[PDB]
Amino acid sequence: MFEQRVNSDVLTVSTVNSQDQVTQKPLRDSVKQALKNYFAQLNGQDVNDLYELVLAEVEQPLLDMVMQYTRGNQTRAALMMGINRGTLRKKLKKYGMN
Amino acid sequence: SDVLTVSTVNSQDQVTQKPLRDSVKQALKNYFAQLNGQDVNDLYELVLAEVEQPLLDMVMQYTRGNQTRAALMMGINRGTLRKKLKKYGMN
DNA sequence: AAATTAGTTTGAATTTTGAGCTAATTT
DNA sequence: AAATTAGCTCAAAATTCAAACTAATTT
Repeated sequence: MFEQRVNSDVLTVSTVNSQDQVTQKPLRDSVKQALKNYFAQLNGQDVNDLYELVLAEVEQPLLDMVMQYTRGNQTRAALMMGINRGTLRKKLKKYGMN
Repeated sequence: SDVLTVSTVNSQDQVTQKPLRDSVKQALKNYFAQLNGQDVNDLYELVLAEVEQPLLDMVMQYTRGNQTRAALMMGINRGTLRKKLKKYGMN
């Protein structure tokens, strides 16, 4: 009665395919393509912050959406994110969203 | 100005970059839409695993398996990296 | 009026980090 | 032959955490 939804089809993105059909692909792939383009535009320059970079690039929308969803309620936001409320307030401060 | 972008196409077959954060945001909007007031519990680990896996995979590819250089690139400790590789069973 | 939340501290648990070591591997 | 890396420990630095508690908000 219940079809398996793979972890990878939970957070998905609308894409256009070789037959100009709209399909949902994993967010993984967005991250992969972004990273491939980032790597492609390096030309052997040295990197030391890739994790923080991606992490910021991903934490910011997450907080944005979860704050919109809870209508500013940090406790609920923290509770649905699965993190301590203080950690959440910290992150919110980090991205100037309080 | 945006180092992490993905490629989009519009109805006029023009290709254009867009920040990865727009993708993440879309995916979340879709997530919140798909569930109807069902409770979310571990959204951070969800997304973080969802973002950490292809990152590790791509940096390990870029450094041809060299964990020390991968770790240096990412700006984390080699131990942390080994741990993360263990976590997603890629080692 | 109750309840819930924000804003803050405090100390414990967990995680990340660096550094040191030898074995194995790459150069 | 040398240099680098992996696999591994130790403990200490940093971060996350829960538990308070009152003021302030919301219900």
